[PDB]
Amino acid sequence: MGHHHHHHSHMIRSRKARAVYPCEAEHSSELSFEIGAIFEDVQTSREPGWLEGTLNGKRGLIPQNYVKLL
Repeated sequence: MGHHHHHHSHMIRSRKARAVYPCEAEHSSELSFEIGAIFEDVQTSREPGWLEGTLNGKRGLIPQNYVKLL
């Protein structure tokens, strides 16, 4: 194991995002989080300007503006 799957030539699926703004969400589907929170497999949602990615073992609505793809 001496190779990283996360290359610059490949960013479709398997994405990471670091929350740069906190999302204190009110609905179950929406992920609540603070600054620093990393998300696994961040992809585009069907909701406009929202993303779906895994946080603490749960996927849901993440504000795209509140996160920055690593």
